[PDB]
Amino acid sequence: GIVEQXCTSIXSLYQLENYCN
Amino acid sequence: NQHLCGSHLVEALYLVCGERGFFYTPKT
Repeated sequence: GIVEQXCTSIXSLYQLENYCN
Repeated sequence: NQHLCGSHLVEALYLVCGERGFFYTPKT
């Protein structure tokens, strides 16, 4: 999930915004 | 460049998602 995408790998602001409600 | 981990991740979600909150996986 997000730990893989943002912490282990690199995530952009665009990907982070995909988690917003 | 940098990885987003720990408290930094949760705080970034506060700003990016604002008062709406967030999910553990994308809603689409």
